Amino acid sequence: QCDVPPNSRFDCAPDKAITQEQCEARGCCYIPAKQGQPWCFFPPSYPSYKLENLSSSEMGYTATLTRTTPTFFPKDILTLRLDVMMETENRLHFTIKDPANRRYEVPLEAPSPLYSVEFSEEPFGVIVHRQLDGRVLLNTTVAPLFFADQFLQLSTSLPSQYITGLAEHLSPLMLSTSWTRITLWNRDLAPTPGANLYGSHPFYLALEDGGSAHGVFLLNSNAMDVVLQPSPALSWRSTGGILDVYIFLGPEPKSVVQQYLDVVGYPFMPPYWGLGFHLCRWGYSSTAITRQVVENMTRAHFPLDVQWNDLDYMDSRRDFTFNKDGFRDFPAMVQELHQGGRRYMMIVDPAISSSGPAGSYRPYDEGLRRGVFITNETGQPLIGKVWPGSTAFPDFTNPTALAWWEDMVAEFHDQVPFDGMWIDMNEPSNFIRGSEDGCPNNELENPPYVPGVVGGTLQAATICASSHQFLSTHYNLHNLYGLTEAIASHRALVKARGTRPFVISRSTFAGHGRYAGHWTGDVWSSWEQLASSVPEILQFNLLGVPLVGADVCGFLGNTSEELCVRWTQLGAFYPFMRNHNSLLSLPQEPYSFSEPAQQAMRKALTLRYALLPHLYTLFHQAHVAGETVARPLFLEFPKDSSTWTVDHQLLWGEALLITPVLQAGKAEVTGYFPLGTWYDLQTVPIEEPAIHSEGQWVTLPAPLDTINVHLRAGYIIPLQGPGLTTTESRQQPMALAVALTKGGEARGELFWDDGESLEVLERGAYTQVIFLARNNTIVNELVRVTSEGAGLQLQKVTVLGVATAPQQVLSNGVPVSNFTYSPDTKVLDICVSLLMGEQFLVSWC
Ligand SMILES: C[C@H]1O[C@H](O[C@H]2[C@H](O)[C@@H](O)[C@@H](O[C@H]3[C@H](O)[C@@H](O)[C@@H](O)O[C@@H]3CO)O[C@@H]2CO)[C@H](O)[C@@H](O)[C@@H]1N[C@H]1C=C(CO)[C@@H](O)[C@H](O)[C@H]1O
Ligand SMILES: *[C@@H]1O[C@H](CO)[C@@H](O[C@@H]2O[C@H](CO)[C@@H](O[C@@H]3O[C@H](CO)[C@@H](O)[C@H](O)[C@@H]3O)[C@H](O)[C@H]2NC(C)=O)[C@H](O)[C@H]1NC(C)=O
Ligand SMILES: *[C@@H]1O[C@H](CO)[C@@H](O[C@@H]2O[C@H](CO)[C@@H](O[C@@H]3O[C@H](CO)[C@@H](O)[C@H](O)[C@@H]3O)[C@H](O)[C@H]2NC(C)=O)[C@H](O)[C@H]1NC(C)=O
Ligand SMILES: *[C@@H]1O[C@H](CO[C@@H]2O[C@@H](C)[C@@H](O)[C@@H](O)[C@@H]2O)[C@@H](O[C@@H]2O[C@H](CO)[C@@H](O)[C@H](O)[C@H]2NC(C)=O)[C@H](O)[C@H]1NC(C)=O
Ligand SMILES: *[C@@H]1O[C@H](CO[C@@H]2O[C@@H](C)[C@@H](O)[C@@H](O)[C@@H]2O)[C@@H](O[C@@H]2O[C@H](CO)[C@@H](O)[C@H](O)[C@H]2NC(C)=O)[C@H](O)[C@H]1NC(C)=O
Ligand SMILES: *[C@@H]1O[C@H](CO)[C@@H](O[C@@H]2O[C@H](CO)[C@@H](O)[C@H](O)[C@H]2NC(C)=O)[C@H](O)[C@H]1NC(C)=O
Ligand SMILES: [Cl-]
Ligand SMILES: [Cl-]
Ligand SMILES: [Cl-]
Repeated sequence: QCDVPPNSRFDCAPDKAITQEQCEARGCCYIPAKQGQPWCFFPPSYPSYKLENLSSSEMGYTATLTRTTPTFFPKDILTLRLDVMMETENRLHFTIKDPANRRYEVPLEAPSPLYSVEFSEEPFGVIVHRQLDGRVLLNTTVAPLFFADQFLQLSTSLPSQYITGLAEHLSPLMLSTSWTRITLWNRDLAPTPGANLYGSHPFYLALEDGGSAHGVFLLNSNAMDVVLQPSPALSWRSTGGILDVYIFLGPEPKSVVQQYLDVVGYPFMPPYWGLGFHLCRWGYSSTAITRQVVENMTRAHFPLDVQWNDLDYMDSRRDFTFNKDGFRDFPAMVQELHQGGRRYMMIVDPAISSSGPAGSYRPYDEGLRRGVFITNETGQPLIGKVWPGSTAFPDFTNPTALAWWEDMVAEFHDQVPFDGMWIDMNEPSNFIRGSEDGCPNNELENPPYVPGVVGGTLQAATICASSHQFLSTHYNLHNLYGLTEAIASHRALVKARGTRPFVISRSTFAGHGRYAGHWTGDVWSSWEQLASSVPEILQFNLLGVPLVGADVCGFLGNTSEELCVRWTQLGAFYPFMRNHNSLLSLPQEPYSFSEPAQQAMRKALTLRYALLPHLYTLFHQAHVAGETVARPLFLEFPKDSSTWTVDHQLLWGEALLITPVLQAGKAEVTGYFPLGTWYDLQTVPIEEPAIHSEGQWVTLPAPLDTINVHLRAGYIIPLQGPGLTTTESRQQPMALAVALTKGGEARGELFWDDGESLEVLERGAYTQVIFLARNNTIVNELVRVTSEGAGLQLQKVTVLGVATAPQQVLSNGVPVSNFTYSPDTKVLDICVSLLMGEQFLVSWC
């Protein structure tokens, strides 16, 4: 009866240390491990729920679940309702609820399915098979179902040892199944392994032998532990709500991601300028110093689209104010930035100063009047500590607070026309535990199961769990705080400006990408953290938050010149690129380094800017099709199992492989190359030539001034001329990099719109062009042409993989004025005068 293999034992004492006698009293098995793995575990016969009265409807299945014997947790809900909805051929959805009481739910908006579902009667379980190969994807029969008021546990076998997701944590892309506990409870803590961080995404993608995959999303916003076992298997442990589970069938990993984003929302489309270089630090104390940054960057030929300010601008570190010493002419500074073709961003915190005299600080006075703040047991606002001192916290689930936030934003924008919002401390972060007045002693503050959060209490670094919000207690809504503020800030920026919003958030939840982007927080200026940013940037793209990046050159401590060169090189490939720096630290602006470092840094930014039309096109695909912008090799080559554990290289879209140096003092790097031809992007003119891979590791030369970037054969990349801003670069002539397959084939595309407007796709206010190389010709296909795509000038076409030197080169039937061929690199470089919107034909022989 207790003969269960070590790796398949499920913890029967997740709540406390237990003795043999007690464990056996719980009706469990006690077998110490030989060397983590639970000593107290469930026998196959342990009491669970029983499936009764299973019935079928047009929507799917319905049943009753009954538990006869109570568990060791208080408040078992002995009678449950099961609902299974077969929503599409790719998406299966099931819920387990208490049919007698509404419980907290998260607010969110051959012809056969790829899955099949079956049920185990006793103990109850849900089994999900991939139809095509009969593989078992989900099997909840492996462990008992727990459904207590403050404890939900649902377990499943996993199809392999390869699983990714469950943000936000500092870890390899592929998670460890060796008795790993992964805690989701938003928390202000500098990124360090094994710790719950700023965001929580209860979703995972599981790979299957052969390259197929599936995803599971548990729509639950409560504090939770996700436990992984080497069998392999997984256990969801939540402290509240209900079980609301979606299964996505793929079969391709990209389709799994797309299918999940169908439920939580496709990434919002950023403004083009948002994809340029952002520069910030805590410590730009005055508008004179802030203007110097732009001056010094500009002087040194370093592009910069957006200048930022941290707390410096505010009056005594309060939102929606600016001080009259260093920032007396803040409005004029921001107006000047605009005149020059640049944008402006600044930090906003959620917490509002509550200690000023009545009537002296409108945001608080108005907020108090309209009841926008989270309240305590006695109904008064909860007061904690953040930068300005005593603070009240807005409740972004309260419609009136949404309206107040819109007003405060609009009013401040009337004074200083900022172009977006950097929203920080929105876990929400608290400098003291719970509140100035502590927290009461109840079941929400002291629950029967506390997940493995840093600090051992839900109140740590945040507000009281039993505090009141409009939709529910903070206990249920905490993981949504950041998200709700992001939603509120999204709408606020739309009303204030009338163009696409640009919101960068620290705290996030699943579905965050529909409204905002993210940066990874207070990472150290270390090689370790530079390396760790690659898996985390990829993780967030898999979770539908493509607009993500880490502070370039690091936030904490002092960076080194070498590290900042390497970080800027890799950083230029973060979909969101910002260099940010702490108050105490040494300057790390591109212009504050030696000339060789500056050159290396200038080259990185130049290449990013040249690549912007492609990057933007990738974001379009993310916005319209649930694609990822930055992706791991396995998403693109799932059937090559050697890619599965690669997370220190990244792809932009399908065709651009970036292989960064991530360690000090290296002049080479070893990267995995999937089967195919990979052309070195350094052969393309910007204002070994080819790696032929069977699917193998390749050692590449990579001196300090170099980052390896390769372009996949069979792909065409749109590029554009240089500029210190996107306002400037968007007016330049464009180019194509054409990477030919051995058979002389290639495909690519360009999306172009005004770059700022709302409802572009809905109104059809965009131009979409496809490029095709075939049989020594290059043509375009006009999928859509509008006024926005007008005047787009194509002046250069670079063809890679041209074996023999051509005797003639024609553009629309006429020999081109001049071209060059290099027999050493196989590169054909052609000068033309064409329009992306006009049908053209270029040929050679
Ligand atoms: C700026 C940053 O300050 C706060 O975090 C700091 C902690 O309060 C300090 O105690 C210290 O944390 C150390 C840990 O205690 C230690 O155990 C180890 O982990 O090393 C840590 C690093 O020294 O330093 C922390 C960072 O300086 C605050 O909690 C955090 O949220 C603040 N960061 C945000 C605030 C601003 C200012 O508006 C922005 O500049 C940042 O981008 C934000 O992320
Ligand atoms: C879903 O998970 C459950 C639990 O892991 C699996 O059911 C279990 O299957 C095992 C092995 O197939 C069963 O053990 C065997 O029982 C038979 C029947 O008496 C016996 O002839 C063998 O000697 C062996 O002991 C076990 O009874 C069964 N347990 C339960 C609770 O059902 C099931 O296989 C999984 N489903 C799928 C599709 O993988
Ligand atoms: C709910 O939140 C409110 C704040 O909105 C809390 O009110 C606070 O209550 C404490 C004492 O219960 C007050 O402390 C007192 O301060 C005065 C001086 O101002 C001092 O003379 C007293 O001896 C005492 O230290 C505190 O001032 C007050 N906060 C504010 C902003 O007025 C209330 O306690 C919270 N309720 C619960 C149950 O936590
Ligand atoms: C499982 O269902 C049976 C039958 O339920 C009835 O038929 C259903 C389709 C629906 O119309 C229900 O409203 C009906 O009650 C349950 O057995 C019945 O229990 C009721 C209430 O105690 C009792 O009045 C009847 O005599 C029973 N009828 C029969 C045929 O046995 C049973 O209780 C359900 N089990 C669970 C665990 O919910
Ligand atoms: C980050 O560096 C600052 C400054 O470092 C000093 O100045 C540099 C130009 C360089 O020459 C360094 O070697 C210097 O130490 C550090 O702040 C200094 O801290 C030291 C010792 O703790 C103190 O005696 C100095 O007065 C400080 N100088 C200034 C200008 O503030 C800071 O501690 C470093 N941080 C880390 C995490 O290493
Ligand atoms: C912008 O660049 C200027 C020019 O290098 C910097 O000005 C120098 O600052 C140092 C302090 O480290 C002084 O010792 C020099 O006298 C300054 N030179 C001049 C010509 O002013 C300035 O600090 C830079 N500003 C920023 C914000 O990076
Ligand atoms: Cl013992
Ligand atoms: Cl509720
Ligand atoms: Cl290998």
